[PDB]
Amino acid sequence: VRTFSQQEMAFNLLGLMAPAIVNLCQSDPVFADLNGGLQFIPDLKGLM
Amino acid sequence: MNESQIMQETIPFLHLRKKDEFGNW
Repeated sequence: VRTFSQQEMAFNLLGLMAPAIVNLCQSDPVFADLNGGLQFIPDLKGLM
Repeated sequence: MNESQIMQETIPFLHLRKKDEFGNW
């Protein structure tokens, strides 16, 4: 699974800022799982 | 993981749910 550096996660965010996605929002709200796929680690609390 | 691709009677008016592995009711 992936964890991100700051610089990366900023890049990712600016992504939803891109003209492409912006127009999606203007018609319909956008969900953006920018989680490193950690959704699949159950009991993450416990793991760590 | 993707129910929408794979699949493209009755439920009671009062039920209890339980949690999916992916925290779903």
